[PDB]
Amino acid sequence: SQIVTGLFKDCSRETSGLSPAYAPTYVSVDDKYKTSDELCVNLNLPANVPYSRVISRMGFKLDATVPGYPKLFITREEAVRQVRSWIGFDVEGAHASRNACGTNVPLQLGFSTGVNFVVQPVGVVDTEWGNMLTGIAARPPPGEQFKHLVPLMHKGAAWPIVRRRIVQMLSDTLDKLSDYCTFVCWAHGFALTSASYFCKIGKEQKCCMCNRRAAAYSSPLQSYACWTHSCGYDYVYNPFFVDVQQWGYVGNLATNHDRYCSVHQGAHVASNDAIMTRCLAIHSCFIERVDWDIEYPYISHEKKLNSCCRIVERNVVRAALLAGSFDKVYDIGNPKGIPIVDDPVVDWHYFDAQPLTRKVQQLFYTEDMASRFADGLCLFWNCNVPKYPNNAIVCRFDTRVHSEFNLPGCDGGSLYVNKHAFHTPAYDVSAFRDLKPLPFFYYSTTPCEPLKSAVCITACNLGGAVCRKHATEYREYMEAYNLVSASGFRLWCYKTFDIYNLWST
Amino acid sequence: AGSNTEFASNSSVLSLVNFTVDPQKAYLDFVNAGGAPLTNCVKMLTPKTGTGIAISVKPESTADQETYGGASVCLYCRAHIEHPDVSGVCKYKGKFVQIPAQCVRDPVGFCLSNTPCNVCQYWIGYGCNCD
RNA sequence: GGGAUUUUAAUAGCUGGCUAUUAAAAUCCCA
Ligand SMILES: [Mg+2]
Ligand SMILES: [Zn+2]
Ligand SMILES: [Zn+2]
Ligand SMILES: [Zn+2]
Ligand SMILES: [Zn+2]
Ligand SMILES: [Zn+2]
Repeated sequence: SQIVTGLFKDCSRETSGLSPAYAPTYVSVDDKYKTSDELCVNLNLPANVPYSRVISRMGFKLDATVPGYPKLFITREEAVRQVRSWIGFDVEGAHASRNACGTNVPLQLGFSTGVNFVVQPVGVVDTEWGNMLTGIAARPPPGEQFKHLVPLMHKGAAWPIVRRRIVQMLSDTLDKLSDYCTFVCWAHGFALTSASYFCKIGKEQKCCMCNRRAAAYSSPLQSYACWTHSCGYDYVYNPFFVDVQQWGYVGNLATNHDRYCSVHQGAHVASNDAIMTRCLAIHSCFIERVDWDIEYPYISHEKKLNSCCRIVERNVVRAALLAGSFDKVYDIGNPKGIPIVDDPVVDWHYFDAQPLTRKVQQLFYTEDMASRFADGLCLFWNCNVPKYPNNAIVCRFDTRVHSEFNLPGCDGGSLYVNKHAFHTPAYDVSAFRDLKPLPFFYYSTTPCEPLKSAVCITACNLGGAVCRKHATEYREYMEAYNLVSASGFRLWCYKTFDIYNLWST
Repeated sequence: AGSNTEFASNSSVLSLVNFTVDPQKAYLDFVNAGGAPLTNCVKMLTPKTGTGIAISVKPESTADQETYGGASVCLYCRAHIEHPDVSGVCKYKGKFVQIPAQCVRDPVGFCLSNTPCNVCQYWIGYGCNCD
């Protein structure tokens, strides 16, 4: 009505407005034509066609609500559910110069996958017959801080090529993770302006070759496809957008990121900014706050994986309880006080930081309780403590391995998603300085009902032979242990452990 | 620098039109759902004594029509996106568009929903008689 | 070069106050 906006600003250097038949709005009409009642009079003064005026794309607001059309600027709670779709996104731009002044065009796009795309300076030019999206004269931002952007002015590629490269990178990243793309931006204005160059929106669509949700659009074919069928597609379809600065952060991106993380140090480039933005989002959502009610759907083998961790944990706990004649066990991090094995009878105690049942103690571990817990074994199954005591059984995820259920996290940690999402601190070999890596073994004690193994604790192996039942059980536990080890978990034990003591029974 | 062109209130719909695959369906679904139609159109002062054709080089509105600047009642010129026409030339820009008086609530939507006649150059159903 | 908040100057409008546009000053974010 009366508030003007910087969107579609006439960035031309012309001193006068346009004629009524050529001007797009009433505001852009030159005043010589206007009258008192907000109408325009077709004056006999000739028009100044042909012309070319650069039009600004700064100011997009995707806040309209239309039925059938999805909401693409999601909240925090919806972004947490879409955590597998998170791709960091930075844009560094160039100022329009020469013919125009008053808009910025994208120059380098950076993504959290470590990829940078350099583009030719392209803007919208309004002409007396319509409009084009064509290359315009530009200039790197002045000052020392942007001196690295000077070579990029002579290295850009065409936008239709960079579009397909972006779609192919997104397809290679998000094929096995999600059907959606969520751009995690820090200042979403220029990011959305540059996202207008390679993204399309609309109603939700189905892939043309399968049943998955469509995530890319093909203009030459006018078709929609998912990440598996997006070969040759040139547009991203219905991406989500997240503005981290709107989550309550004061200052710039670098001081907010470096407050919590010291892993993502590097030179100034858009990919580094994107990585820092996604890392700050991960810290904001999974370290500062804990939801614990949001469940995520399974992807590849979560159920079988959890079954294998339970089997491996039962075996190692039973063997460690039998060897060394330990009579006491402290389980730190137990959510509900669930014992693992009870055939070797030992005393049990349970601790946690956020217990789900009053039977479990509220505790944080800082090595000061090593003298408190010196009379028994300490179990640290998926319990993250920077320094483990002398006599313990510890299982820890190696965050240096990334998979479908393990995403990069904050300060070297990793977000492990299986039903619930847990942020794990970085794997450190120095944390296990009082422990040793567990060798592979299998302990069987059930009665029997060709295979050779030198680490199979078995009464048949005591007799120098092997039976079919124990062989099948050993091979099944081999599959279980191999799945556990390949998934990323590593086992650490007290120093005095040796499987020869298991020959006692 | 530069000179502003559009109001803030329109910035919600035009941005939508800048991103959608089908801008015409996007605008019509936005307006039909109850959204505010585009404002800030170049509406001219006419003597209301014209021939009443749809698109003309000069204002030609009759008593039951209002003349608008052609580049203002085109969705693609307002959103500054590519035109669907052959060779990319707008058929409204540089000319004047006559809108029926009972449709001045949304001139852009009227121009998106209606097309002029090939033979007589009047709006189909609003002055065209070729039966 | 783009924008947000506060203040000021000019212009226009409304009923001593206010609103909008343009410009200027400060702080912050973005390039
Ligand atoms: Mg940046
Ligand atoms: Zn598909
Ligand atoms: Zn970081
Ligand atoms: Zn046997
Ligand atoms: Zn047009
Ligand atoms: Zn006709």
